[PDB]
Amino acid sequence: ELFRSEEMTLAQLFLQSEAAYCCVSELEELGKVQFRDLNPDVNVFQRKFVNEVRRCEEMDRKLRFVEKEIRKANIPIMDTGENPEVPFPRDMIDLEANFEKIENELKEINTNQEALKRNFLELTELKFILRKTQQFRLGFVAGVINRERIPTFERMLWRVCRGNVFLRQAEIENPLEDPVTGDYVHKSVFIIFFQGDQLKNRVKKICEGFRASLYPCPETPQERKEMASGVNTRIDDLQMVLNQTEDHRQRVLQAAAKNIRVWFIKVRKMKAIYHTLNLCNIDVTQKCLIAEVWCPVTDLDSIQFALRRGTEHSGSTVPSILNRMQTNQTPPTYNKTNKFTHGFQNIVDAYGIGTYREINPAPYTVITFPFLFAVMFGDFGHGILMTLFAVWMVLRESRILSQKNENEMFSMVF
Amino acid sequence: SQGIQQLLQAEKRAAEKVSEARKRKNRRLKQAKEEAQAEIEQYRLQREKEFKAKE
Amino acid sequence: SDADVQKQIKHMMAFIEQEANEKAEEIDAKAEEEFNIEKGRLVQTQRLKIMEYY
Amino acid sequence: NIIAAKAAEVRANKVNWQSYLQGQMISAEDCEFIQRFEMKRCSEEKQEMLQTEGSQCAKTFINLMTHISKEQTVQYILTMVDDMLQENHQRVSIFFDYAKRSKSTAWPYFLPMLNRQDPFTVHMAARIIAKLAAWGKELMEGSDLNYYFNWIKTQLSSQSDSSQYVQCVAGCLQLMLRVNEYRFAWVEADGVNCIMGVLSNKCGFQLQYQMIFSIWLLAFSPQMCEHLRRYNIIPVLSDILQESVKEKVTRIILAAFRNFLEKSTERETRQEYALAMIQCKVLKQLENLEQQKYDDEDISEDIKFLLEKLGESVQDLSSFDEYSSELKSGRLEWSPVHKSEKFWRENAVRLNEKNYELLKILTKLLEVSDDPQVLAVAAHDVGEYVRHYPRGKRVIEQLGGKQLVMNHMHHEDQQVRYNALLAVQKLMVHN
Repeated sequence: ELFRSEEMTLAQLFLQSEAAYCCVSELEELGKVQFRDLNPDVNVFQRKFVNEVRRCEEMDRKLRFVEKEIRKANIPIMDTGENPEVPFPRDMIDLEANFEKIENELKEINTNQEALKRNFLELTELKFILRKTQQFRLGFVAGVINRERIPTFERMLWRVCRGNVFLRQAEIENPLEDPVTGDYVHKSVFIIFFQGDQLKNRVKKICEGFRASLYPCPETPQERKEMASGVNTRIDDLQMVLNQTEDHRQRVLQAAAKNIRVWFIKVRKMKAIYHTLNLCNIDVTQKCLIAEVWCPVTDLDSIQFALRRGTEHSGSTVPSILNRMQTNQTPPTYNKTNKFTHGFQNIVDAYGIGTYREINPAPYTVITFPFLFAVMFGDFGHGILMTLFAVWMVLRESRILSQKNENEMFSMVF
Repeated sequence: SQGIQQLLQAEKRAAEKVSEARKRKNRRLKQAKEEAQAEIEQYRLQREKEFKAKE
Repeated sequence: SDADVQKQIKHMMAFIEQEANEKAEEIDAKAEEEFNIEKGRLVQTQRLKIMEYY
Repeated sequence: NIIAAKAAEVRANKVNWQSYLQGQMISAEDCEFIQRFEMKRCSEEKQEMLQTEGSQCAKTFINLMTHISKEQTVQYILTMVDDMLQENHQRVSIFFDYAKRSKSTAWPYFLPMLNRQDPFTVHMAARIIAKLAAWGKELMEGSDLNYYFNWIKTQLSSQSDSSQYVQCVAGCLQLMLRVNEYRFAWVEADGVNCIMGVLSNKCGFQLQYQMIFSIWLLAFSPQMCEHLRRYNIIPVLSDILQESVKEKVTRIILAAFRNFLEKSTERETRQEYALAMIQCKVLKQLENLEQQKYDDEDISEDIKFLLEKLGESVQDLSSFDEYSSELKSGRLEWSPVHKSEKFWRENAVRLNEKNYELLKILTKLLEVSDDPQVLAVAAHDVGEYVRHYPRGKRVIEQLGGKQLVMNHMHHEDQQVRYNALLAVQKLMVHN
């Protein structure tokens, strides 16, 4: 009865190594046991399950990477169903291969999509550059720039060359996308004509100075037709691959947006299980795990059931039975609670925690704290408003429970 | 607890049995060169009897 | 009961001692094959010298 | 498990031998010898009795098992002979000497006891037979060997007391398979196929070890290593490495794998097993095992041995000559060479040899092949060729391979589409 802290038993168990994983998981689903740490020397390389935890740690990072890419694409995560722990057999390795498959597919497909999109946009610029240039020992260069740079660009050509350069700018029929920012900018083609290699270097240096995109071109309209056919071939090819590239990216992200909820639950459960298994120990000849726990006395049956369940879900017969201890330290203090009593327990616990079996202040607090607060705060109108808000929080509880945890003020009052 | 004490004693006896088995079986492997002589002398005697029959 | 714990202790003690016998048979069967090979090496080596002499 | 507990109950449940003498079921000498077995208790007293009276020792035990229909009595007599030989294996000579005196093999005295109704009695018969046969200089052969092996196969294939009796069957087989003659004789039995089935049906870890230990015994002989390829051992045992936590099961599988790669007659057969291990994820499973520490280092030594031998197989297969050979024979089947980064990084230029011969083969296979796997491999190779040798893009276009991968990116199989999509994406990376 909650007038005092509930009865707890220190217990020891001999845990069969194959069943151990399943046992810990049933105990974590039961949620009524606290593990005593037997390893003061525990550390990243001293934890008995180094690889298993490291795999979980990396698998979580793989999930974070994939999830962030899906969220950046605004694709809805399914967040649906309730999932058990992964089994004791290392199916987690095949899951890790699936995680790598998705990760590597996204990295490769993103890299390719970016490169292909850049090439497609560059060839799109080249289509316009050739079409304008086709209207025309001399030399020349040709390219494209954002229109807003043309005044400074043209004046610098007339300054670096001592008043001598032929230039024709020409506007593009539509704006074109920036490969980095996605900004559609009103770019314009330019062609610059000169004589000799000295002028070639000046016009090129100024084009580089304004970051103008230069391109090669044939010397005559007739050869420019053959180049334009090559460009048409390459840009059409780029479109065909971009279509399937984007389609594949969409399939991969879509499949992953279902898998992530499942995989997250699985990985987080695995990490917790293995972290708990790292609290057990193994002496110089030992085979069965030594472990020790605190459990409520009422639930020694519930943990012994959970231990048997772990075995019955495993390739072994050993029930991993526990004993009560006698060399007992003072157990951790517990009280069962519900939606009403939890808050009233927290405002006591926040100041202090009773000794084992001590009287609990909380049941007296459930009324006495509201009473003293109401004596301090007593006003009919505020009493109504506070009542209305608290009622709203209860009647919309199912909706409200889905809301952001980051609003700690709202989380406190809720 | 007496349970872990008794379990560790059985686990220690188990580790001793396999460690002693390794030493016994390693010593037995060294005997193979000495035991080989019993067959080697029979092959000598077989060839000797055949040789006398050929004479 | 503490008696059923003691039955589990007995079972675990017997189990690791049974595993010791199985490991000893593993060491044994391996070492017998090595013994048969090492005996065979010296037998065939001297048997060839015997065959050459006769 | 249960047979040892039942044997202890049977050692407590001693019979009145004098009643069998009074009922004329046994001789006075048989009754007097077996009564003295319960009084000669120390190792010296037992040894003096059995070594001085060996003909009567054999006669006593044989008569008391053979002439008595009362199952509990035959449980007790079989327990005492199993104990007598378990104390010292040299004692088998008593039954062989009696068999020689009686102008017989030893097997016909014990083999009738496999036909009893009580499961413990017939398994105790199997145990004494296994000791006698495995430790004896006389060999079980022909009809006797076939009958006992058929009994073993029958009982073993039946796969909790039932499974624990089958552990005793497996233990009897493990004792027998110590003898090379019995190993070769067992090769003709479908019991190896039965083991593959029982393992595939997820039996308990105790049986996994006891079965795989029997396979590990067979793996010591080069001839059996070549002949037993038919059973697909590695696929099953690799799943057992991923599924079963037990170090004993792990260790015996590592030892079996070591035995196949060490003992096979030919480098080609050693490589065939190593390739099957690489295909069956074994290298990656070994890497996860190698970083661990154990109370037995033979695990780590076998892991290092296997990782080295699989490493050699990977380096062998990573040769451009092997790649050329696989292409020349059309064997585009996900061989480890296709994903060896070292191979492409250091050798991709070689595909240009004899005026693009290997590239012509890849494009020809992408033109001609119906098999999605061959197409996907061929596409994968085009992609990796371009990835490690970008100069090749123009050659692949000249050979028409660009259009072929661009067709196959819309193939009905996602694996073809994926590999074709990677290939076509790399072809369009730069001019």
